Amino acid sequence: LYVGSKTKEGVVHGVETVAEKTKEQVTNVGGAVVTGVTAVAQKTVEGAGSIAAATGFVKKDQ
Amino acid sequence: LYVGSKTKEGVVHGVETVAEKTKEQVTNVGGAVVTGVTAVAQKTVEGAGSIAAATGFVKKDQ
Amino acid sequence: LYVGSKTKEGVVHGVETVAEKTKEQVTNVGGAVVTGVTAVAQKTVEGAGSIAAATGFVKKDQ
Repeated sequence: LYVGSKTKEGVVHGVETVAEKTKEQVTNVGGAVVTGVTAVAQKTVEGAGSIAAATGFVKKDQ
Repeated sequence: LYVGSKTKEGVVHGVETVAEKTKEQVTNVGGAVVTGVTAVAQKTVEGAGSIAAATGFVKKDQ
Repeated sequence: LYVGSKTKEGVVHGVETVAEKTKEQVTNVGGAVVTGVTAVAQKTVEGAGSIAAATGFVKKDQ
């Protein structure tokens, strides 16, 4: 990187949400339920077998 | 990278959502349910067998 | 990269959503259900067997 300016490296911007989600009922046993706004702003992830920004994520392997 | 400016490297911008999702009922046992806004802003991911930005993700291998 | 400016490297922009999805009922056991807005902004992914931006993703191999 050098004199170059206005670097807009990963940005989550201008997220607006309006929700009238009335009368909800979430039920499970061993599962994953994700609701609502979610944002990540990673820039560099390294490593073999590395998991980044996992939502609604399930692992049951050996 | 050099003098070149206005670099717009990965950006999630202008996400607007309006939801009137009334009378919901989510049910499971070992599954994954994802609802709502989700955004990621990764730039560099390295590594063999690396998982990035996984939603509604299921693994049951050996 | 050099003096060249206004680099618009991967951007998710201007995402608008209006939803009146009333009277919903999601049910499963080991499956994946994804609902709602989802956006990713990766730029570089490297690695053999690497999974990027997986939604509604299922793995049951050996």
